[PDB]
Amino acid sequence: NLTHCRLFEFRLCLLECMSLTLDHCYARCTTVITQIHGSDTNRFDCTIFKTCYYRCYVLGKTEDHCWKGTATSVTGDVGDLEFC
Amino acid sequence: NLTHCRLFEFRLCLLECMSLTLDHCYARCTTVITQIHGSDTNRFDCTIFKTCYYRCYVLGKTEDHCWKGTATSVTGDVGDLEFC
Repeated sequence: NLTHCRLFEFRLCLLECMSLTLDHCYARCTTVITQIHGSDTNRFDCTIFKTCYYRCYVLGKTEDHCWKGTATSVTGDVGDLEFC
Repeated sequence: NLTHCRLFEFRLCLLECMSLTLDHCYARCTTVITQIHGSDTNRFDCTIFKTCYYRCYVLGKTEDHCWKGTATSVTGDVGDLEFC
């Protein structure tokens, strides 16, 4: 499960950070979320989910649909990096 | 470039954490390094390199070769995850 990843939170932080036109929002939110909730949010399978969603966005430039597709399909296993 | 990523530090922390037989060293090391140096170590390209290196390691379980192979051929572009 990706419960402890606090992924919805990262999504809101990411959208809000970019509304401020801050650089490297992906880094800032990971740091912010780590400082509050720690290692649970940096598990490699959280990283896989975030990379599927964030790659989709830098390339697809939707966010709305990139979250739908990731949250419904990507579970965090190492294999997901090449169909997501 | 990937200098701000402090990747060799992460590589040493992971090796140290694993030699102690602790679980979730990728998370713990990402976390401690975050608490110490911050968002520059969590930029999306650092995550690309870390994923190529760590994926090569869970699948093949070599480490030194996965490190050398990733260090020489991965620069952090979003397109690197196709051939790590």
